[PDB]
Amino acid sequence: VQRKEKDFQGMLEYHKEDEALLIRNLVTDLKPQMLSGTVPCLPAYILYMCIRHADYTNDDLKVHSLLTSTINGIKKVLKKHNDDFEMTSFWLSNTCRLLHCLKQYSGDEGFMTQNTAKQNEHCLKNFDLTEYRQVLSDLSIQIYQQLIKIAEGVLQPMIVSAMLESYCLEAIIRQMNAFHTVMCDQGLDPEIILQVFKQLFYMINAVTLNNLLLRKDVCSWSTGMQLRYNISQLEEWLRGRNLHQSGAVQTMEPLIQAAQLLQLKKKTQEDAEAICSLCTSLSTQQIVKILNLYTPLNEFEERVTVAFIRTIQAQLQERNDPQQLLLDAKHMFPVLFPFNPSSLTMDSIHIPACLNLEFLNEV
Repeated sequence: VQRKEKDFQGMLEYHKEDEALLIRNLVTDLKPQMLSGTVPCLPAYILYMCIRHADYTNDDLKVHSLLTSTINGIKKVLKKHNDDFEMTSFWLSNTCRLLHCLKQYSGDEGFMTQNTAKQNEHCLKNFDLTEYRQVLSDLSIQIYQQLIKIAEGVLQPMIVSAMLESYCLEAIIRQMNAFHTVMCDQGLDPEIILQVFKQLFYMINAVTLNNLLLRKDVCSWSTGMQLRYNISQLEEWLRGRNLHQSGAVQTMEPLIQAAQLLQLKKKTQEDAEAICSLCTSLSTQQIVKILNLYTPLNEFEERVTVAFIRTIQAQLQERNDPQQLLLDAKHMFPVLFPFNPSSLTMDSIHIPACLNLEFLNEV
């Protein structure tokens, strides 16, 4: 019959027999490479547009099957690419954006407060997808855990030589810059980006301090001076990238204090008092260890005396502190990925033919 002049509603329709193909071409076989320079998180937007048509047509089987198959496809891709930072970051970003869409367009007033009138026209009408959002939320946490695992594994061999000693600092920074560039390009939430680097800089803090707590060959005034300089370059890199609100600098306070301790005078009651008031982020045990390990680099200086160490120990009596000497390098900070509604209108999503998704027609 005769058709009206109909404009795009921002929905994408497909036949149920083509779902396996959709999941194949949009998830299973998708390479992040191909998607530059499209809109970032294009798969999340296409996926929501499909879910929205399923809801529009009151098709709860299509809704259930699509979501379930998407979640399974993503887990399959990530198990296959379990050492791939880019691929892992790519699906974190899209899993998050898909979850944001399902919240922002849930139809629940508590999520629709930054929504424009037209955006509200794009809300789901039939289905409450609360259980699927919970699954997507659990999934984003698991993908983030893989991302940290990958990034820490890459950084691990670089740390000791970059901070104390083979790798240079510039190599560490180049790696950090690589990680950051990928996450930005893929549209990962800046709040998640902040939490990633907080985590990685804690690992630098822990691994480097553990080396100072066990090895006399690095506990010298010279190392402390060089270490403090290296940490300052990291801080400058962080500020230059607008990552200084991440909490990353704070995670390095123990190491910073260790580097300064190595440079402080270590002879008098006054010297002892200075060390105690400065080293508020080092336990009594850690401070005493570094003082014991401390080795002058020429015969013109002596080692810290037993008397001095006992003076330190008496000044720190009021402290309980933990117990173990070393820091857990694998400590993971709890995270929160907040709801991040976008000002984007689904009404304007164009789909490249390299995705091979022409069978999806526009409603």
